[PDB]
Amino acid sequence: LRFGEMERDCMIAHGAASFLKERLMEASDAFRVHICGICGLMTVIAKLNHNQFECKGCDNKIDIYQIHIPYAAKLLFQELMAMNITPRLYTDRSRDF
Amino acid sequence: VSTSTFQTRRRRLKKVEEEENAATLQLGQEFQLKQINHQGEEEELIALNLSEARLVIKEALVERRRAFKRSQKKTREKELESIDVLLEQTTGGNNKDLKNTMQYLTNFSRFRDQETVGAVIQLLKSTGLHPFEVAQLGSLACDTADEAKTLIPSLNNKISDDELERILKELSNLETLY
Amino acid sequence: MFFIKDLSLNITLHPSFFGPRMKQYLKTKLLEEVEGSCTGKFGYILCVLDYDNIDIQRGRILPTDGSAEFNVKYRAVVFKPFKGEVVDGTVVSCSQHGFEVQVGPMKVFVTKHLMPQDLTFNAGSNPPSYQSSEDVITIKSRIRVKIEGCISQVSSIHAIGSIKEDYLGAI
Amino acid sequence: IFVYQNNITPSAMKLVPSIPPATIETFNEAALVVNITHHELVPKHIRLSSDEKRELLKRYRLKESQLPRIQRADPVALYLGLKRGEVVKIIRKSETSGRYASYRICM
Amino acid sequence: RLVKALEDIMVHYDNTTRNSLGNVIQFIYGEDGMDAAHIEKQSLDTIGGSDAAFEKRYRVDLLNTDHTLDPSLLESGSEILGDLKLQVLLDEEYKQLVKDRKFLREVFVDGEANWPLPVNIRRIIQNAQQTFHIDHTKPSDLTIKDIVLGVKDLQENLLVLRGKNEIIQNAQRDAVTLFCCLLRSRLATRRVLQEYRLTKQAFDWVLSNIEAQFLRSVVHPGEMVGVLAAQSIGEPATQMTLKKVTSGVPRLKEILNVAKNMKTPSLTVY
Amino acid sequence: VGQQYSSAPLRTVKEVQFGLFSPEEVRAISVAKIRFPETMDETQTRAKIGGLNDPRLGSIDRNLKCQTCQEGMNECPGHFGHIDLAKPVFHVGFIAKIKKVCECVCMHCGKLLLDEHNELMRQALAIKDSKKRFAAIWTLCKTKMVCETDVPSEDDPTQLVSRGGCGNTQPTIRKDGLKLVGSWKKDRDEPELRVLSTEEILNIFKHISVKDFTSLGFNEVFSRPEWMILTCLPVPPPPVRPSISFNESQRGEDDLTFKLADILKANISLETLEHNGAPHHAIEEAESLLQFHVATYMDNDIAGQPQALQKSGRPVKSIRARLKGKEGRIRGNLMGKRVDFSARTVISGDPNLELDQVGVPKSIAKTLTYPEVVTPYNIDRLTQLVRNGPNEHPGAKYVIRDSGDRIDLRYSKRAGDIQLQYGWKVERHIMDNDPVLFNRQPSLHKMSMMAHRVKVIPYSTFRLNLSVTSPYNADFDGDEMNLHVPQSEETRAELSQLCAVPLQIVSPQSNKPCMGIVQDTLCGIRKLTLRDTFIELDQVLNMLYWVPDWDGVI
Amino acid sequence: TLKEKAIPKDQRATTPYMTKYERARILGTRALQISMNAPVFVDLEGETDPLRIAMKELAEKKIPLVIRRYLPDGSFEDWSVEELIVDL
Amino acid sequence: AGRAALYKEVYNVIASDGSYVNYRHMALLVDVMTTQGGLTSVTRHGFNRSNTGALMRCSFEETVEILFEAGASAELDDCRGVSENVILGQMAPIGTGAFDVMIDEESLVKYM
RNA sequence: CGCCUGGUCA
RNA sequence: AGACCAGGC
Ligand SMILES: [Mg+2]
Ligand SMILES: [Zn+2]
Ligand SMILES: [Zn+2]
Ligand SMILES: [Zn+2]
Repeated sequence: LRFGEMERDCMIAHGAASFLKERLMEASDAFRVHICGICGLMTVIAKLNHNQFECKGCDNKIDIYQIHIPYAAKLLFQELMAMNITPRLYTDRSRDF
Repeated sequence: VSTSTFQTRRRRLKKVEEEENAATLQLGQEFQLKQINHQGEEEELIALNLSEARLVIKEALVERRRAFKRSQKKTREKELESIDVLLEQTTGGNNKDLKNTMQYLTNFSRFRDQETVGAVIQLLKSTGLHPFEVAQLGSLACDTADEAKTLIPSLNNKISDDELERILKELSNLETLY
Repeated sequence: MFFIKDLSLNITLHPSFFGPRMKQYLKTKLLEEVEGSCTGKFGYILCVLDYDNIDIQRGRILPTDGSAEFNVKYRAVVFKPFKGEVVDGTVVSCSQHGFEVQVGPMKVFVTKHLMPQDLTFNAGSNPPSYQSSEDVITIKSRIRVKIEGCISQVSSIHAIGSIKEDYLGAI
Repeated sequence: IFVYQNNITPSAMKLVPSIPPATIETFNEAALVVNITHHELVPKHIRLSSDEKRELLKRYRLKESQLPRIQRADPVALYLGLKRGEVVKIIRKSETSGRYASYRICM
Repeated sequence: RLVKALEDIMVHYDNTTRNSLGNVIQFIYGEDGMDAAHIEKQSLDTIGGSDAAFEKRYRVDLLNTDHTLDPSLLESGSEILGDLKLQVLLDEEYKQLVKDRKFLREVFVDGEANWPLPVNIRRIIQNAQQTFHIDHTKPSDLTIKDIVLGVKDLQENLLVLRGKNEIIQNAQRDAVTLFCCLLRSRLATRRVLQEYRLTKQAFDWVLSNIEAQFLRSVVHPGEMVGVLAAQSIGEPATQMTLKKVTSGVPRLKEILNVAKNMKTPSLTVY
Repeated sequence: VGQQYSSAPLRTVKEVQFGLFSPEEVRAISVAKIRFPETMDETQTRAKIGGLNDPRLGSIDRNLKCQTCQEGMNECPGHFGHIDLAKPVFHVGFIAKIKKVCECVCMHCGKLLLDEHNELMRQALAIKDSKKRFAAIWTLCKTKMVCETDVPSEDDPTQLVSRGGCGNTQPTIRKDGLKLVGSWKKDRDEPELRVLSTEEILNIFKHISVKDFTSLGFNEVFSRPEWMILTCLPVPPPPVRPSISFNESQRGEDDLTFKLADILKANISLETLEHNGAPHHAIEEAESLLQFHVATYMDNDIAGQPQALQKSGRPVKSIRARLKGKEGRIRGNLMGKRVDFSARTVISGDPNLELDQVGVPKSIAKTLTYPEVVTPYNIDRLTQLVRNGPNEHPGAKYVIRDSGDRIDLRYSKRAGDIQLQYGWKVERHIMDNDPVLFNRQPSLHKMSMMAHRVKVIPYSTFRLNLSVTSPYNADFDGDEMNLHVPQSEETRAELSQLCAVPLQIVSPQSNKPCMGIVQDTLCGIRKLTLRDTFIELDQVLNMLYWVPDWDGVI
Repeated sequence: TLKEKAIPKDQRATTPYMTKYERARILGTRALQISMNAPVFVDLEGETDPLRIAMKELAEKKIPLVIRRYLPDGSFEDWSVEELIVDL
Repeated sequence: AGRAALYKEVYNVIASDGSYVNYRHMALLVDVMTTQGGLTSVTRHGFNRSNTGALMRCSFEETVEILFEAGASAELDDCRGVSENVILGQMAPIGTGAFDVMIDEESLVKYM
């Protein structure tokens, strides 16, 4: 079935934080990618076996993370990149406020 | 899950300037003379010269075996065996590194008294010298200001040869026996 | 050269262990994962000091599973050699391409051609060795090397050093 | 303050912001015939000392930009002669609770 | 649109209505920090009624044979008559109830006295009644010092904001203001003893409740009022099945758009 | 989720840095040249040529390989490749700015056209807001068409001060198709019109000042004007434009996989004309083609008509179309999705269910599941539901042990066997009193969605209590409704504690209750009331019995 | 900044009573954990449902949790289930 | 005085149906429209242009168009917007998620 | 509006 | 997987 826009807005109203997330992630997309702690990209070449991770270009192997996002968004991002735009994924805030 | 370090360097993309590591007293950014304490304060780098290290380890490795029993209710070749024990009791045992750091540390050490190592430090800290030298001087036997200023090229112009030679003398004087 | 650096690690604890002696379990896992580790940014982590006052702070509970995550701030004794650093250790292995000295938790190797010429290599020796006019280096022989370059690797650090300068050789 | 009748020449007005600190304001007759502030709908405003303002912020933990704004040309804003950065406190009645205290910074 | 335009607005832990930037949109949710679900149309008695009647109800004059509380009401009735020190609190009470009158006649010019307000008092008393089987016969046992001094004391505890300072604490008095009028409106001495013959017990309970019942009506820092507000309007806009102006639905579309050329421009001048 | 453990630490995205790709970076990242335009067939031989899709990049055929990166299809995101263009091309969307920027700087030297010197300029240089500066700065110097080398400073209009030099007249500019042209005025007369080669534009921007970038809403690290023009082109991996195999000896490539095929072709042809018989201005009759395809690939719904239809008259989804509002990625994939653990049927009223309940048909109750963790508090109950199988009602249909492996109860040669292990999870059936979220679209209330107590029943309908009718705004004339089943012990919580129907009784959208009594119950409650109406013992006793909370005091 | 972002147990200003969202989430979180096989701090009076047990731990305020309340500017205030008044 | 009118008028639209809405809602909206400075419309033209994050305004009417000038001006999104998280698959700071929960190891001992 | 079932198109 | 048409409240 479909948990569309309107349905979301209600859950948001109810302030049903977690459940809303659950509907979106665990109950649908939910994908696990790797990022470069340097350039906010999916570049990373995680071999999740011999624990190698690398990221030639920004050249890494040490500063790497793992995040859960909707495969719809992995796609949204790659799609934006293919249009030469860079959606950086950073795991820590720096601009304060 | 590795282990970060007290300092959020805003790595804004361009990660290209990884300087070299030489006795130009240029150690990784991770070891500037100016690092930060947990409390948030600044603090001089911390350089341990052999033996002085052997004590810092042994001392914590000991006060560990102790707090490991508070909750348990609910001479050269001689110290080799004595420490092996302190290991198979408060170590991971599979830390083949510490075994080796303790034999090495306990073999090439240059002092046996927390008194001696204390005087050694009192003395050397009056030079205003950098901690990495202040360490190298304590763990490396030196007879000439040349043997010194040569194996520790970061010195060279930071102290007259006579000066550094006096200090060197006092070192062989304090240098515990066997 | 040996250092005492202030570090901090993050551990994710399963609700299972959310008992009474948790602080206890945390610390223990800290050690299992840190003591004996190895980076290029910290080199060899060897011993966690002040076991007693290790700071756990308050850990927070993740939000899908109950696992909580604490940022365990500690302090310990580290050691990462450098290029141009002078250290002396015992020789362990020794072949036709050189001998390999061991300084602490690390092994520094010296090329047959990074020594002096008047020092050749003797094959039919037991144990294998390197002879000279008045010097003879083999197994237990205590050397003093100058670390020329360092190559960080896996959970270890190797480096090549020379003994072709002055005040560098045996003792 | 200067009160023009039908208007001022575009050659005249470009001479006001030429003698700081002192400032000048232009007002039209037909515009001041009635006092807007006296309108059923217009609640009363109030200026705030660069202290009272530096307090309003500190008390609400607000950065200047998160504050409700009022037009530099806003009818009332002129009436009191605000200045880019000045803050006004608007106090009006309320069908939920007697009165409501609200602030307006000027852009 | 309404929704997408308010998603991010929620009441923060300081009791402020802000969005994702942190910009204040309302300093106190709804100009009263009350959660809509805890509100009923109460009536502010103090507003209506002739100037005459008013006095006949809230006026107590311990210094008069015909304007004093007949001891058939108060236990300490007769031994109160003439006491000047009381008559000051008593007059203080009255001067207040009158300031209220004028104030309300300023906010609500219509004369309309029925408004949405937290803590239904008319009922909070009705229970007080039969919960202590209070008999309209025998006299009370409240000191006049009891009533007026606990009533003023109650207000001190109807907390919306907590702030440890002047700016904040002053907003408090604002957020409450209206409520209190209603509060004093129903806890006026005369009223308290003649209209609803409470006792010491009765009163203390009625008080105890109002306080807690109030504290419940406050809005929970967490409320996603942006979407709430949006939906609450948009919804009844779908239920719209349809003197000569611009009507509703097309009119609202007009409004939200902030359109220059509206079908009906009109303008009423008095 | 995403399966298989990783020594990688995991955090949550706290910020999003939007930038532009530096042709260099594009190269750094890429894991494949992409020289050929074809798909595979190593000369009919199936596989993939080191040309397009998988010159090392992602894969197909269910074969680990992904540059050793193994994993295969599910786990391995895509691995961007690149493609060195023949000549710089614009960026279908940036054209707006690329142009609006040139009108802001002067060619030849490349620098602002209004310095601190011009006063009306200072004001535009204080407005801390890239969107607004650049929108002011541009309205200022979009008019002045002469690169002034000397201007009247903060003193006498008599004394002329100097700065940058080369007054080279500035040409007004206009947009025609995907190319920018401008006319230069000469006095003495008549204009001078020429096409502004990308190769040139690109350059002037390259030279534009570091502090000039910034003054004009830009960014030294992330988005430098010189990047709005494509030198190198990122090639999205298979997963973005997956194939589709009708078994074997059949293709199935995606729309995009073709436009690259196009762009690539159109590129090679160019290059081959520039290291060969290059009829100078007969090349720019094909360089525009690359400008075309590489514009189309990203946007295909432009103003200069040419829709670039795919042989068949079919439009061709531009990447942009894939995201465009509603039904598209952002609005129809991320802001809303399809979900598992959800059912729908026809609703009917049942005057015998407490308000908060919801009659669920056994059919569904046996379909919908709930991951319960084997705990000493239910180890028993659970082993029973497991023995009960996926067919009898109170039962379950899947057991999962810590070793991330699914046991399919309905087939497994061990269904009857199996002793659960604490910590394992048993996906069991929805049972009586499993808090669920119910709802009737269109959803415009908090209330169009509420939490009910599952009450499994026969027959195929969602039997809901009556009074909870108007909050959903439903009738029974063939009305359908949706049921969503929570999943984590905390999820339920959020439903039972804030979404329960009892909680929604008083609606804040009008500070008054939102559910009442309708039809029969209402109509009847009036009649029953009336003074005129009296009831005798034999029945009065029955009526008593029915109120479940009768204290037994006739 | 940190610790500069944490308001002292004194000077505390948020609400004394637990928000509905908090309690809702504490019960959920605690439930999830109890179901996770975590230690239960109350006598299970026979109870066997986590959220049932959670409701109990929460009624004898024996829930080892702390609610960190963020303010619009980043600073926060820490409260414990133990403290917080549970009216609702 | 304008907010006053804007409100007054909006109320008249809902009142003309014989319906009832609690001040607050219409007020909040009337306010959202006013604060900023003048009369900010609830349209792709007004409100959806404010400083709000990109990804947020991204989910409404100008999607790609907005995303483009978003990397062209190297914007930064706080991830404070509800939408933001919804798109990332994270728990948005909303009711249940407007705070954090921690195991106070201290009290976790006094309990036994 | 949104949601669902068609199938139909080949 | 999509574009059209039929239907449903
Ligand atoms: Mg119907
Ligand atoms: Zn990288
Ligand atoms: Zn791969
Ligand atoms: Zn020029």
